[PDB]
Amino acid sequence: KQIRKQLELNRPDKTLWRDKVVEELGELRPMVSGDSDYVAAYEQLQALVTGMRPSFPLKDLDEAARKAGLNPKRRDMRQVNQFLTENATFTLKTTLQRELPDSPLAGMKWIGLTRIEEGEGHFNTFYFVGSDKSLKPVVNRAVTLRRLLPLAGDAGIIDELFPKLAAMMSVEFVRSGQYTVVPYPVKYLREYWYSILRQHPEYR
Amino acid sequence: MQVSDFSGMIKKLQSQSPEHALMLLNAPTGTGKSYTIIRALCRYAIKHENFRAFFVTDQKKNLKEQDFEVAWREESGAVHKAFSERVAVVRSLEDTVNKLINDWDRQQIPDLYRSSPIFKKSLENLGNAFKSFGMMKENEFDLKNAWTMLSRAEYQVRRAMITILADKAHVKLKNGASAFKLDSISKGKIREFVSKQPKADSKWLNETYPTFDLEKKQIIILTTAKFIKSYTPFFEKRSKAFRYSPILKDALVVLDEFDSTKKQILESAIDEALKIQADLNSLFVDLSKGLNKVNEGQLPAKLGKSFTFRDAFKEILNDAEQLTAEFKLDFLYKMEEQGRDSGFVMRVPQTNWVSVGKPWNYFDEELRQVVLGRQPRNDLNFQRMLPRISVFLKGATKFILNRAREYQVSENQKLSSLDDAMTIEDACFSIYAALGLSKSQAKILFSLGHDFSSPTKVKTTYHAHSGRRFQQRGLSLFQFTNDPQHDLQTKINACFFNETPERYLLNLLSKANVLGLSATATLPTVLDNYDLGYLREMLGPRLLDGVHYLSDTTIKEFDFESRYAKQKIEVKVETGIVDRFFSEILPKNNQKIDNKKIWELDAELAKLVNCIPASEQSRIDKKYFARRYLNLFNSFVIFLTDPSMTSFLGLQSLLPGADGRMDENYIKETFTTLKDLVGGQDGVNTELRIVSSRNQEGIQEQLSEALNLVSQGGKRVYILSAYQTIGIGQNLQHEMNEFEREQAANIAPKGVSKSDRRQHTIDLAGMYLGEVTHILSSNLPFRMDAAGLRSIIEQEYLFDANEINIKYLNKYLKGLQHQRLERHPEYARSLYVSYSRTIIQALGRMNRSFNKMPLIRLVMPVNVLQMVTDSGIDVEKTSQEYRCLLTAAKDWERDFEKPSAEIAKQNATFNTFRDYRFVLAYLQTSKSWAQIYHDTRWFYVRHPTVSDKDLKSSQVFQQRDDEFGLQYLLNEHLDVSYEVKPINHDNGQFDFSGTGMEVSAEAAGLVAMCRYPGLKEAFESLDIPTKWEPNERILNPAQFYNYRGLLGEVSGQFIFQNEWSLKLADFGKPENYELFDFHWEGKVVIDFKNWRDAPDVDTKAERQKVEAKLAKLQANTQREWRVIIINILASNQTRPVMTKILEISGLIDHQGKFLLTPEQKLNVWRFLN
Amino acid sequence: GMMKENEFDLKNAWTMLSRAEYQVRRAMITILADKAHVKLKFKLDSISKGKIREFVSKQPKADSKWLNETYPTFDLEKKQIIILTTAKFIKSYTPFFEKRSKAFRYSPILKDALVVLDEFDSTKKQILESAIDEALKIQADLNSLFVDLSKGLNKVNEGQLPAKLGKSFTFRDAFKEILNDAEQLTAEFKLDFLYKMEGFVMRVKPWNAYFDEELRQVVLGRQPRNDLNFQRMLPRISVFLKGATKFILNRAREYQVSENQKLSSLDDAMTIEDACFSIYAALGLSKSQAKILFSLGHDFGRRFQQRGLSLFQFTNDPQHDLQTKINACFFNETPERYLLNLLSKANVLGLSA
Amino acid sequence: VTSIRGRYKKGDYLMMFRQLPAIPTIAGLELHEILLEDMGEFKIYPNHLLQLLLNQQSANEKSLLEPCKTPELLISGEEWYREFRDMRQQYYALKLKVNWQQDLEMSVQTFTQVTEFQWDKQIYQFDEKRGRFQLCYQPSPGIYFVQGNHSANRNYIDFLSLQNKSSFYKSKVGVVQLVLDNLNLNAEKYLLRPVTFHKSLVEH
DNA sequence: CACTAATAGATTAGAGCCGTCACGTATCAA
DNA sequence: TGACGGCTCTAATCT
DNA sequence: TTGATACGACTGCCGAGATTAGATAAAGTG
Repeated sequence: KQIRKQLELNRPDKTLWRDKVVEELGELRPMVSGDSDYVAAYEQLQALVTGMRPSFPLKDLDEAARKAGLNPKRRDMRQVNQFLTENATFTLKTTLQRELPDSPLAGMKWIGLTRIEEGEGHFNTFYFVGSDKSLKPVVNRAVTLRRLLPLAGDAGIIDELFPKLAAMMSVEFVRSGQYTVVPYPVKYLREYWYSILRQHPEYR
Repeated sequence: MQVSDFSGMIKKLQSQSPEHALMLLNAPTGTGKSYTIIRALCRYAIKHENFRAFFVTDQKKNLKEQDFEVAWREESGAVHKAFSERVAVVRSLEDTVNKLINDWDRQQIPDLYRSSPIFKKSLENLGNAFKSFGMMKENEFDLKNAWTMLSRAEYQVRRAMITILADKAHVKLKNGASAFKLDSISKGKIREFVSKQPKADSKWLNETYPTFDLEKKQIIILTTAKFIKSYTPFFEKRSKAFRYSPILKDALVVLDEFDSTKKQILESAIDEALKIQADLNSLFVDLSKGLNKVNEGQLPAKLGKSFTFRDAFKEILNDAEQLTAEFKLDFLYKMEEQGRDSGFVMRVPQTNWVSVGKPWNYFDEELRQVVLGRQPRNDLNFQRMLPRISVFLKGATKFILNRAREYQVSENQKLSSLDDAMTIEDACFSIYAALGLSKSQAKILFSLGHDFSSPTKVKTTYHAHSGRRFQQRGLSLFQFTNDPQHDLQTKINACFFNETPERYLLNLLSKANVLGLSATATLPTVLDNYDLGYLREMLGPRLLDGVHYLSDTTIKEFDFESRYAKQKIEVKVETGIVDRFFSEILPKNNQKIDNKKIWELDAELAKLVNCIPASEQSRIDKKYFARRYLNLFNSFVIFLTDPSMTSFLGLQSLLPGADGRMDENYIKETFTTLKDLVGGQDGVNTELRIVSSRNQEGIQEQLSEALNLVSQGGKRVYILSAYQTIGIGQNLQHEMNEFEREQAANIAPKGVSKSDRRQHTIDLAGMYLGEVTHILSSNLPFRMDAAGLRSIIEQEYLFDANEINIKYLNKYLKGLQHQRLERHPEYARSLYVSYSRTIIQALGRMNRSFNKMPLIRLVMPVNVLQMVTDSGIDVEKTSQEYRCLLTAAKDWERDFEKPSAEIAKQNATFNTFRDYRFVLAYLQTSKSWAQIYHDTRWFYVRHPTVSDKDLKSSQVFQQRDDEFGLQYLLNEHLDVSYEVKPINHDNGQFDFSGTGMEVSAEAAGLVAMCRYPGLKEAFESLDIPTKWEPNERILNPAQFYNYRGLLGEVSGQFIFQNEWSLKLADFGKPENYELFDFHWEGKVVIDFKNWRDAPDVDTKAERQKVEAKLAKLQANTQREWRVIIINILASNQTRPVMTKILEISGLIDHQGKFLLTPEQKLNVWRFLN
Repeated sequence: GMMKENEFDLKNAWTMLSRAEYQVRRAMITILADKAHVKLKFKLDSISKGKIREFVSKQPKADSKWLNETYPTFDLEKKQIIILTTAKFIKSYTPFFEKRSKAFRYSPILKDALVVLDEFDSTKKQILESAIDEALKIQADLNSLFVDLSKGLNKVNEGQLPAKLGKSFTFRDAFKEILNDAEQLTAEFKLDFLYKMEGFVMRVKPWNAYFDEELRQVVLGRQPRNDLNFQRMLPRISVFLKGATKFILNRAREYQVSENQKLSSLDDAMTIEDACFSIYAALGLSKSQAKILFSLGHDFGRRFQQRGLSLFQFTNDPQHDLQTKINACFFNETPERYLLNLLSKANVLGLSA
Repeated sequence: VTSIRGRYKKGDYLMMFRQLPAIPTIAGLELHEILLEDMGEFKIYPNHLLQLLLNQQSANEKSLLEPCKTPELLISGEEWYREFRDMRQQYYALKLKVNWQQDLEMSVQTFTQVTEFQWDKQIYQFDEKRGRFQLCYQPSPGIYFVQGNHSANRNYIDFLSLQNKSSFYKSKVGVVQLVLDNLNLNAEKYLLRPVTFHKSLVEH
């Protein structure tokens, strides 16, 4: 839902009214209150809007900003984009791929553990593994949830062993350039079992 | 609007017979200019009895044969000739057959022919053929064959009637068929016999066949497509071409709807260019062998004597002889590999574009063949050879055309039978066949020079110069195909395209006066209207104007602004701004609308835009169709919410159909729902009628029925259609009803007749103008067909009119390479002028009655407001509502002047660079080209800044007859210095806005050159200025390169021949005269190189170039030569470096003093001696 | 059917029907190609054609039956008995993959075949009627055709040509004798210079021809000055063309066997109409001239059966007034010689009665 | 229509009727109108009802409850479409189903083109207006489809894309969001609380 | 010239796929 | 036999 | 003066209508 809401704000062919946008930015001006470059970029964008025709698609504003030097990769323009995303009805760039305290892309980026109710009192435990790098515009595959079921011991087994499993899961040799969903000794076990299968067709 | 003005205009045009001037007249459609010109033309033709006129229009219904006959009856003197005898309509073959059969059915045929059994049988056969041709048309097509069958049957019928005519006229026809070559005198007997016959049968014969006696015809009414095509004489079996017919001499062709003829002419030219193809290799070899055949005294007396009489013939012979050796064209080309896509190579005047992949490339002696393959190995340069062969073919064809005209005039003055003689298509074909070429070769080589020439030798006070290159060289594209029929060689199928519509009009203007009528005749667009700039440049005084021959009262009446203002007929425009929803297309003031109905409307809209027929990966964006639907429904809502909106005319560019793009049923259901939802009490009696070609009834029938529903029905209607459906004219006026008579405004001036139809009707109370369709052909993929050629010709037209730079052209060509369409040009005045022309033609049909609604409303999308313009078209000579629309479009504007000037500058630089590359390729072959290059460079140096008059008056400009390198920039502020930023320095592209490279005397080092003692006196001696006097024209960077080169050349010559006190003899041997600069004692070579900025990148490339030139020179002279390159000015420390190539960093510094006298003198003296 | 009801020229309707049938034919290929282990959609007329034919020979059980019964020409080389009417036997056939119809009389299929001629007595009128239409349909100018051939023949001697074809020509000495004959008689009859005019002429009130230097051409109006017996000019050119065409036919046969032998394939290449037409197109000759030359050439005793009829007809046209086209109609293939050629390709039977 | 099927079979299909038709008697079928309070007798858990409401949905933005007879919701537009050398139209949809443990499954279903009706196999027809596949019980005008993908290349639907809103709407997350928002809007009355994915807290 | 005839689903279980192993750019620490 | 790992078609299982 | 860490990676346009003449060009029988 939040991804839809933000991409609606960043929609390219979204028509805008010059007078309405100018008035909205003027009213939002007091809320900026940042560093020198941030406020300077905000005022430059505010003064840029008046240049174009009374109505324009958001692509025209984006191209005008890019030509005027408001490259989204810059540190000042990024804060303006974030401010517009949080408070304005439009934004030149969306803060989706950015790492934010509460991102809508949560769970697809890091290793964490969850506690799903799954009914009454079972307290089923799961964990996920996400890509360490910043997410690319497209993500082909989802990230499955493994299950942590204590066969022996109390419920603290998970709470005391999960950091070790996560430490084993942050390795590069098992999976090329990514985390490994399972601990790395599973790779050793899989290779060792394949070595046996090479000599024992009874188990192939 | 009076007949006397048009008669005086015709008299003025006829008074300019020796020059054949062209007349253009732009007047509003609501004046009946066609009727007035018909009356005036008929009066003049009746009065003079020696004057010819071709009334040429586009569509059949605009011929107005009945108007011509009624005008002839009204003003046909007091002793008169039959109208059918003088003024006749030249119909097409189909229409002629249709009329003949229809006359046979109602028995209009005279008893002389109907009683003939043989003619009855022939006519029965013709009817049987037409009943099939009809079906063929309606069915399997490939109608070319069908047409040949219909032509053969019609010729059989004509043979039957001429046979019976000769039988009744006591004329004996001499007789695997009889030679129906009736003697000129027999034609005379037939003509006088039908003259002596009763009026009815002679009238019928003249009406059904105008070609019976075409010489005695005075006014000929025929369509544009037929006029540019051929016609069949009544007796002769084959068909003569109107363009070459002697009947066009000293005629007056009238082009009704003058601007609309260009599309038809261009499409016909494209079709004929694609129809004719030939193998380049064979054609060239056979032509060269024929050119050798004439220069051995083997041809008859007439051709051989005239051909050898000029030096140009020997020059062409040498060109062909050296070209064959250069590209080894005596052998055959065999692309051995089976290409997954053979593709085609198009040669635009800008670049040599290849369809796919790596460009084609070597002689292979051990197999004794040329490969023509896609491998890195290439010796004989193909991409060079195709243009090189094309240019030689064009020159040879021009020469042959000149000799053919000479031979034609010779044989024509020789013969005594004037009535039927050689008409110059015959002469060219005869000469080509005498050379030894086939019919296809003759056609392809005759469609190259066609007829454009300098008219033998006729000196005139005007000079026809034009910098446009597409209209001088054209585009030629080649195809490679190999077939099991010819496994040994690979055919290079070449099709050319030279006859642009402007070129065709100019060729026509060489033999007949042209008068043009149109509402937008003088609109400056190169897409729909002729290239007015090109025509003006090539004509001069011959391009007259029409407004000088109209009464002032007509001009005053054209205004209509004062009347509208006085009677308080206010025009209000409403813009439509929608994104995806229905909520903003509905009135916000009301609230009775329940959100459920709006939600349902949005859901059906989403389904309909989902119904869009799959495209070839164009990726349906359900958004554009949603915008168009919402704009149409906003127009619907505005129409429904206004009781005074009696009549309305929606005008999209899509006729509603069954698909989801425009759905008739969906539109009707949405209209009904919106009526029930928002009408309430204002649109309780509205109705929507869609007029289109989909309905069986005619467009006029449906329009009349809807307007009747308005007038006598009592209900307001909404008419929806496309721009192309409702043609110019087709007035939409309806008889006034009681409510509409209760409130209106009678714009009629005081004193008009109360009993007048125009005062008893009303015009439309509002129009909706949808988005305009394809202006620049949008087509994918760029195949070798009519659509692709039309698109590339449109782009070339835009480039010549200085509206797109080479950057956009290259980007668009690359887009065609990957089958992905690009963005339309942002700053192209022709595009917006065409857009405004379409909208003006749409709006011109709302001011054709004296009574008007007190509030005319106009609704259109925002992009329509943005794309409209005012440049080129006079505001006073347009509809008042268009004036209001323009006034309301002041916010949405795109400036032309600055970007257009920048693009013109870049195009001038690119064209100069291309000209110099071309002359460099042809530098050592011809002597005239070398002289032109030398004179042009010396004029470059002698005149860094020149005035317009001083540039035109120059001898090089006068003699070149076109802008060859002499296309200076436009110095607006008379600046002596300007700065440009180079981009792709090897392609002549320069962004004039950006800085980074100086073009000035200081930049060329001319001041440092001045600081050397003695260089001033030499420069003033050679008339070379020491500083740039301010002037209105300045050099371009491509010109500045050769300016620098020649300046360095002369300065280095002087400095080296003064400091060393030895004479450097310039290379006086032609081929090496333009290859290297100077030599001395026959063993050393001196080549100075002045280049200041000098990107140091890949100096070893320059070494390879100079060593290759040195090797070529040594191979020429069989001697040891040593090259000493010298830079005249250097900002770096001097440092000679040896190798036989010698090197000198610099000679003079910015203070004009020698750099390293001792070491340099020692080294040069030691090595040279 | 509607067109047939119209009683019209069946050429246009036949072309439309042929296009419609070619569409479904091509549909069959595009269905079979991806099915078999191939793609590339000539469909690899040397490789993937064999793959298609092999695929349709092993997996199908009943679909192969329908394909063979409906389209026998799909794989004709493996067909044993070819029952067909004489009209189709002499009016070519349309191969499955290719669009252009190959002629029966030249197809490698007919190589070493046994052709039973049922009602053989009736295979005379059909052959004669087809031959006379073929002769009347294909016309060319004798003067231009001869000089064009000599230039192409002179091209061989003087290097040029792709060599692959050049060798065979330099060998087999008679190549130089035909050329020196051509060069010898070209000067004698001045066919280098364009003829000029100012009724048919059958061969088994007359015309003459001088050579007015002033005009630099030759006249042929009747005022006998230097009549070289133009009536003997015609047969010399005719017999030279006959001999040259036989020589070219032999070279085309050699180039055919060479090309087919290096490109081992499934009996489908160079139907020896393509070979001679390629030879003529390399020699710089037009399509119509190549057709006339091949028609004259395919000839490898009474007077008719020895040299046949050769009718010539002068003409004039305003399109070309400085020259006169000596249009030549040639007939040398009598039905007996057609039977003899079919006897060289294959052997006949005599079931006639 | 949804499918009640469990290991303890008391039903095989559920029919949601606005107006109940005349219940007939056919040998081999047991049809009997039930009440939602007795819905436990046939092992109809509160999950096939959400399946019915899902089956009524559509892919298009701003849609309503349209009646449908297909047991499963299969969503496919024009983007997920390709042709072969035989011009065999081959769409691939996104099957949406809520399992017995209230988990949404978004598996990809591929459909191939068949010319003639097959009375023994299931026949599917693409409802272009609603942008979703539908079951075909009787011969109908149009082009028929059948499950399966026998061509070499597979068909993958992107999980989520952040290029722009249009690209986002043509991914698994985007299509799921579109369907969920539609269902939460048109069937407002039928759910006491909206359909939202279960929120959980990351621990480690 | 010719056809009639008259036809398991639904839900898991697994082999085997593709496709992702991030890259060129502004930017704060050390 | 780059290999991990989601997951897609498809044969299997189950009435 | 360079070795980190957080985020950029941009797709175009969007039909109807009206006018011509243009060698050709196979192989059939219910």
